[PDB]
Amino acid sequence: DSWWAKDSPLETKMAVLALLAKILQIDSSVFTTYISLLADTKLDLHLKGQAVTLLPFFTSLTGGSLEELRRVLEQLIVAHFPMQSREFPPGTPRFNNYVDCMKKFLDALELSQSPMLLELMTRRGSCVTQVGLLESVYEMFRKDDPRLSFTRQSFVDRTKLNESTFDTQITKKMGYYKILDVMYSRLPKDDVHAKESKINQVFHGSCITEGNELTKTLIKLCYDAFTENMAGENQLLERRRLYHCAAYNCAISVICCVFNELKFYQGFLFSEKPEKNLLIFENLIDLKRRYNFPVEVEVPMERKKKYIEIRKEAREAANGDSDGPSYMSSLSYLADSTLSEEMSQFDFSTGVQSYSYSSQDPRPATGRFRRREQRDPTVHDDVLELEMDELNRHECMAPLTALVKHMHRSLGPPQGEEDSVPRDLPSWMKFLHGKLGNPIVPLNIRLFLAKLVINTEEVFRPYAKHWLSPLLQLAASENNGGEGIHYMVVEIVATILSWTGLATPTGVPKDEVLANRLLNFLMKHVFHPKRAVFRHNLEIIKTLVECWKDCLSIPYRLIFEKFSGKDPNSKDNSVGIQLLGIVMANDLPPYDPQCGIQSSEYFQALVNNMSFVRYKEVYAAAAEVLGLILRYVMERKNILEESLCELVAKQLKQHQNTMEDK
Amino acid sequence: QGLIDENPGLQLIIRNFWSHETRLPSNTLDRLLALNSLYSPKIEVHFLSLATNFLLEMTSMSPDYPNPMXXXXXXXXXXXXXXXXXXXXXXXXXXXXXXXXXXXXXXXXXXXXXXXXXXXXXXXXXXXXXXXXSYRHGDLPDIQIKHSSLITPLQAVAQRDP
Amino acid sequence: CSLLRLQETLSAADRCGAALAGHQLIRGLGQECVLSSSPAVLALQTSLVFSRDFGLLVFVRKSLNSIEFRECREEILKFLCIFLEKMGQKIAPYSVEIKNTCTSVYTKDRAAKCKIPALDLLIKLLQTFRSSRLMDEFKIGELFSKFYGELALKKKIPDTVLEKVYELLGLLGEVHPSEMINNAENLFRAFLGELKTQMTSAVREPKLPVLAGCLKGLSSLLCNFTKSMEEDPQTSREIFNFVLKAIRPQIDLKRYAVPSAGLRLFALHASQFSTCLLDNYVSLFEVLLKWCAHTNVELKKAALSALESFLKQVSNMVAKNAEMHKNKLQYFMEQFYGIIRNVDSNNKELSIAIRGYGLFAGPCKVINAKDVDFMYVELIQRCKQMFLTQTDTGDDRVYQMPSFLQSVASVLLYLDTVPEVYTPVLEHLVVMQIDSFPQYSPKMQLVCCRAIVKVFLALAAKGPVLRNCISTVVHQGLIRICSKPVVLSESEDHRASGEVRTKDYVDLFRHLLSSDQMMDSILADEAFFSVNSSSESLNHLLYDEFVKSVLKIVEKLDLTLEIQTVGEQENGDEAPGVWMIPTSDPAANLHPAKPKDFSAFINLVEFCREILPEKQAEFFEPWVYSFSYELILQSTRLPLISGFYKLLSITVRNAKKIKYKYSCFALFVKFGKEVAVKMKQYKDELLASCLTFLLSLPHNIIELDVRAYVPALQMAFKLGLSYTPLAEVGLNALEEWSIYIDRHVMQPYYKDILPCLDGYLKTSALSDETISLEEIRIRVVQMLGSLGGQINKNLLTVTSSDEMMKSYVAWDREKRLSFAVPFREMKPVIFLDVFLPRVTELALTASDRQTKVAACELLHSMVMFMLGKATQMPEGGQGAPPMYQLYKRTFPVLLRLACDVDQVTRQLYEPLVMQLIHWFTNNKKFESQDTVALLEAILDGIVDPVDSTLRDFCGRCIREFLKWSIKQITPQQQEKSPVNTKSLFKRLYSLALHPNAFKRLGASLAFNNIYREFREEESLVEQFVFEALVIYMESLALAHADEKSLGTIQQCCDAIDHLCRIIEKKHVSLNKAKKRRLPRGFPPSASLCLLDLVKWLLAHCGRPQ
Repeated sequence: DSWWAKDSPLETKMAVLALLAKILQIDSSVFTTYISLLADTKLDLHLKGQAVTLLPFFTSLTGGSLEELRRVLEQLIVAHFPMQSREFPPGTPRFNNYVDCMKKFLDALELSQSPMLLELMTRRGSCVTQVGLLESVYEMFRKDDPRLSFTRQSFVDRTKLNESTFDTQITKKMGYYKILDVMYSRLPKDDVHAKESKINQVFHGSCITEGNELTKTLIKLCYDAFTENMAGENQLLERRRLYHCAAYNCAISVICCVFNELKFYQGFLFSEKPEKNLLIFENLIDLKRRYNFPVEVEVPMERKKKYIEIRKEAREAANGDSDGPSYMSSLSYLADSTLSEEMSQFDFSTGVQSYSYSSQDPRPATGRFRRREQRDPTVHDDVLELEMDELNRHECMAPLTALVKHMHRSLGPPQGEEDSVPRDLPSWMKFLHGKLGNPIVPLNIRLFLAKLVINTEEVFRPYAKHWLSPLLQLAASENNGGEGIHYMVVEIVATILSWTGLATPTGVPKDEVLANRLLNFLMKHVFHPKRAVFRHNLEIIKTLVECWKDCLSIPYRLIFEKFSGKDPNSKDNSVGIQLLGIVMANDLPPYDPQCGIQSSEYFQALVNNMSFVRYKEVYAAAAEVLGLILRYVMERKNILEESLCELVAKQLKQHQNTMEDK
Repeated sequence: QGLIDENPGLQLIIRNFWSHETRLPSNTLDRLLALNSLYSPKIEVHFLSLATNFLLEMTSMSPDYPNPMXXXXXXXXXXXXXXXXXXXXXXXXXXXXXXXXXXXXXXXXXXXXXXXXXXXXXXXXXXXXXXXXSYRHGDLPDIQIKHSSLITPLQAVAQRDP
Repeated sequence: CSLLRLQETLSAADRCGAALAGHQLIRGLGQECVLSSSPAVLALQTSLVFSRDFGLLVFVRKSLNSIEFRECREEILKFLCIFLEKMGQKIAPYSVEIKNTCTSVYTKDRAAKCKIPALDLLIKLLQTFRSSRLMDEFKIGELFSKFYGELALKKKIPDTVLEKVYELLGLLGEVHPSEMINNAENLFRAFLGELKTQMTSAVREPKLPVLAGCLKGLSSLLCNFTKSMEEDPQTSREIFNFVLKAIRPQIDLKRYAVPSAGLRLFALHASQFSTCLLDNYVSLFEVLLKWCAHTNVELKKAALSALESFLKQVSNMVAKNAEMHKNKLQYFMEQFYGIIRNVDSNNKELSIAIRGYGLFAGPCKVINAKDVDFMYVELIQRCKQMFLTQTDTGDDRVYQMPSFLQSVASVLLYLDTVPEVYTPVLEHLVVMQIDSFPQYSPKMQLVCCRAIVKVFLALAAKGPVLRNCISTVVHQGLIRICSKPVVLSESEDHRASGEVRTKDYVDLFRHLLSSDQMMDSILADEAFFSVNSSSESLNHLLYDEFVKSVLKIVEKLDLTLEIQTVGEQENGDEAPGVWMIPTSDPAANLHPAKPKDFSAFINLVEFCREILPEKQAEFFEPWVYSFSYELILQSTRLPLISGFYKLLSITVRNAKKIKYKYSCFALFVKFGKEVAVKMKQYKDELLASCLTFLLSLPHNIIELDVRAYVPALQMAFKLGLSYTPLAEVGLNALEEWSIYIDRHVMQPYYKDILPCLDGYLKTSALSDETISLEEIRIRVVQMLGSLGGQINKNLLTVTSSDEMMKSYVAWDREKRLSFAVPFREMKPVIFLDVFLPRVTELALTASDRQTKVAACELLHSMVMFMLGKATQMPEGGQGAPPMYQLYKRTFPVLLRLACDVDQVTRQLYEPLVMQLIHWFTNNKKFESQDTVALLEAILDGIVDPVDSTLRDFCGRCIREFLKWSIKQITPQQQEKSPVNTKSLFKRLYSLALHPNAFKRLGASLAFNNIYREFREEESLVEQFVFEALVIYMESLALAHADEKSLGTIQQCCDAIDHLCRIIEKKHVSLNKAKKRRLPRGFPPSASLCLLDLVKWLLAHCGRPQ
């Protein structure tokens, strides 16, 4: 506090004098460049240290209220670029005479610094920083910061090349933007809203950290009302406003809790909720963009918490928020499909996050009834990929998770059932009838998240319907993909083994068809990906085959059809047989793979495969085959096996002759 | 030559107890005679340790349990240990460390239950492995006859080992 | 497996037939064998297979025909050449066999003309021959070199082959066979002329097949030929023009690759002919170069390898010419300078190195002609961009920044200004490289090693203050980044824990060590600054927080442990040695490192008979000084250095001259006191081990200063016997101790000195009977044999005085200390023989899996029995006095050393003894004798070396006065039974002053402190003793006062007076009179150390009255 005030009050009085000499020298000035370079970079350095020992006292006002400084901040801002990145962390004063100056002598810097290049990129706090750190490492600090690059290396270490240099220009340039003025928040917004770029991560961290750290019930509302009115009425494109919504929410959903003014003005933004303008494309974009934005931030404003501290319902906020998703009966046209349905979903899916905190049984259900959409499906039903991929652009899984959460958190405390329809009709559950549509797949993923903790005999017939739809539909997602088959079919199998008592009311009544065709299918395919990818494929279906075997519809006719492969120069015998061993595992070796149901000597054709090949599949198939045929034939009628004993005998002979050893 | 294994406790146990249950006479004193008929053959040290485990066991198996005043049963479970899971490496060093824990758990199990109840002290050294990632009235009856037959083997065994 | 079977089917079946039965075979014996990955398993399978395979095909088609055999042999040779590169080496005799087979196979192909299998075959055979560069044989090289030269000097074969000729001819020419290398090299002229004069007129356009070979040849043989002047520029240069077209055909880029590679490995006279083309072909040469550099080729690095090389020629002739030969140079490199600026527009990427390396080559020399801060100042600014921006996640491989830094080094090989601004920048660039040194490959690791020695060389030549601050901060970064510790054996882990407890620390030292002893010379002043700078910095390093950290957390984390009940035990423990935790894990993390390497740094660097007097005289003083706050490893760096200094003669001779520059030796003497005391008093057995390495060694060095004084080595060796063999650490340091001093003026004193000596010696021989362990013992044996004179009458009085035949067996075995009644027959239970054995079981620590558990659990149980059959009127009853005491002593000490290994086990053993110390208070005397008497000798254990047994003990007492105060049974029992209260304090005060005051003092104080919370509250009994509290100080104060032999005692005693503060709550009012009289009577009897206490009492008691 002594030598600190020493070094500064003089540093203002000389900061007046023999500094600006060098500066204007440089800006005006082969000898000329060396003089410019030494003089400036020196004075830069000095200003660095000088503002650093400015900040541990009555600065800020001592910063921005005395004299001869801003100019110096800005001049070397208007000569070069590289030996300028380090004199750039410092600054950020407030009040007039300055605000203008910064935005001016600044935007122009980003110009000579910030292109729209393609994606590449790679009191409180201060008292935490002084009173928290120790001495042993501190002395690394004090000997690191005075001049030299341990100044700024210490607080960093612990297309390609130049896009990287630009990249660090953003590093300093938004890095220090984490902890300061408001316009300093504003430009970042602009920049995030061009396209996408491994700037992403740095922006997320930056913005998140802004909301957490600032906290000041003043600065807080400033950044909020601020980027809001940066979404105020003004001529900007489309991305800039959606990206304005994404990096605004991520400005808010991880922020200080005193919502005050944003939530206040929320009176006005509710008042802008309603409109119309058809069309001239323009207010089309601005409608399905403005109109779909505020609802978006609004709804996880009601994310969590101070909701029950608002005790409200805005009485009428339900009205439009529930109206519009249910609606747009209108046919497509006007390019109002995938650029308005996409954010027409947010109204509903996210508005629910204003139902859960107003949810106490029937009215919630009716927020989840009755149908009419198919908001975001059909749109993306002609697109999308996997579960997560089904999730984001759709942004319907991503809500219906927490939805099923608070909905089971409100399904269990009243009671619990073990009957299927008496839970369907009362609660949302009534939607679990499947349908003929394209939005079956999403609804199916929502079930992928119910079954985790929902079940059991409840959603019953749908499981089997979801065995019926994957034919056309599963084939319709191209084929599925590896993880595609697994998630869809593997889960329906998953839930189905997940029970005993109730797959018997689908094992005595319903299995007869649904199962039969399903297993038929499952086998026929499962050989394919395995004779393409890896072994476990068969098993990934086989085992469930076994879980199912306790009934079925005897589809072994085709199981030996598939065995009865071609001849050598194709390892398809295997493809056919491993199934057959799978078969043999159980059930009177499944009626003895129908060996006398379709034809009469298919069995004989099995023998007829092994003898031809020593192959690692035909032997073991034959092995266990003769096994349970022999154990059953020592405990069942012998005439059945005897012919086989004769056939294998024939084989053994042929193998001794045809080749000695192997 | 097999009555002492090179290492595997399970061969040795199953062999020893094939020597012990029927071949060794049901009489106390007659077993005392069968002893030196069987000792000299090893021509190999620590026999008498084997002596003790055969005899202390035989004379202690069930006059001693309920008339007091574990290493053979954890022995048979340590013969079903090597017949299943776990082979070599420091995993077997957690099985020898858990063998330390249980070999202490024989006559300690009483005293530690005395401290509190049946499940206390059980993990012992493995409790640190788990941690990283009726008290007075309880002490009083163990010191009486609560399970002093559990004191018999830890005697014998602690003597057998060195 | 199936490979042996199949090959034994269709090879011998191939002996009588062929066709399909070959190819299938060869695909079979191929594919399975192919997938062979790891060695051992896959290797051992594949060895037999490949062997029978090589030979089999050899004599197979060798003894067959054509028809289709040729096709099978063809295929096998293909699959084999792809089997060799994979199956590393290990196929040498097999290899030479395969190669002569390959030429035999082309030979059989000589009879038949035209066709295509000749080409498949021929090429494949060739590639088998090519991938043979293991060599190192003898005739294996000439056997093929001669005959390929033979078949090449004559054959008019077309083209579909000629690559092989020059391929081989270079391949063998790169080995060595002398007169072959000659005859070949001369004979090449022919081929060169054929193909080059061919490429001028016979064919309008270049031909790839024979260029392939030709350029391979002239590339491969000329490194051995040398003196190239004429043929290279034409040939090479042309090939560059020829790839400066390209269309679609593959291998096009490799045509370009073979020559430029040629030129780089010819950088001598050839590159001179290119020097001449720095004007007409100044654009041409580097335009074929750089234009290649941009092409997306597998030989991008052809661009550098030619570039970097011909830049070696630039700086070369550029410097070995005159001034006339300068400007035409500056032209080229200023085009590079433009590659430095315009990369702002277009990222040269790989070429950004070029220009750095560019502003390297000529800037090593053309700099000299003209001022050039332009270059280098720009480069400099650039390297500060590329490193400070490493605040980007660009994995700008830290092998890149010493390409840049290498270049920065010769860029920096010149300086002459000093304009501030360069100071900070160059400085950080140094530190970055000095920090980029762990992360490398080992190869590039040596590259950057070489970098740092260079760039430092320049800085040393230049500015005379900076380099120092370099070494300090750069050492700081290393030693702080140390975290975590790379030392996670027992004893060493123990010292490092006794310090502090919880990119390798180790790695960096290779760089530092290897830097100071790399290229010799100039390493001088360099390495000196390096040393002392590293020091003074560390000196203040631990001096930061560590110093505080010990005495801090030892009273901090102990406070978080501290509660109303535990604070007493903690006071007890403050007497053995501290809590060992540390507060300030920063200084406490890096400084361990600092010593810890600092051995591995200082041991191998500047150690010459000129550095090693200044080393001692200087380095001694401030170190030991800085230890005067007490810390093992801190001491561990002192003797390592002190005895490693090869001055056992100047230091010894000097010291003798002082007894019959000296000030350092006055310190030499000075440390001995505080030193030995530190061992005995505070040093916990593991940390005791630590300090003792370090107190062994200094003496070991000052031999003549180890004149008399046996208390050192006795504790030394005596630990260094059966305790430290577990790692030859403590043991080792001792042989040399005796040997060196065994004839270092220790001759006058022997009969009195060497009984102590054999006295220890016995537990390194005579235990180790009960740097390999046995070898330690052997060195013992040698060590003793050399003597002969008095190895005997020593270990006599030794073994006898130690007795070791202490046979307790309780009242000489009357009957059975603890019968039993189980079998109800031949009970044998007795146990009198079953005690001193269990004693040795708590001492065992050997088979802690079997021994500790059932041995201890057993002893416990046996304890239970003896506890019980002690109630009737048999021998047991009045039998408790021998029985019970004699085991009882070893019961708490069981709970303590059980602490180390028993854990949950020791846990229950503790309260077990504690219930056993409450019992005979809540019952009767006779058994009171026991615990109170032995433990009454446990705070005699503390004044022994014994340590934690004392804390355990205090924890016993504190509960036994609790069991008296609980055992009311009418205060009629209070007076009638005489075990506690009055009887206590008698035993206690008398305990305070028995032995004058020495190894008994640290007992009384512990007691009072351990009981204090109870002395606080219990009625008028709080009265009389408070007066006797005044004798206590009077006791203990004077007690240690006169015989103040360092603290440990001096402190806990004062703490007992900080229990005398409790009285001061105005009571009974005779205190105001008598109790106030005493402090008055204390000035005239001020007893040397009561001073601070006396006066205190005066003001304090006149205070409230």
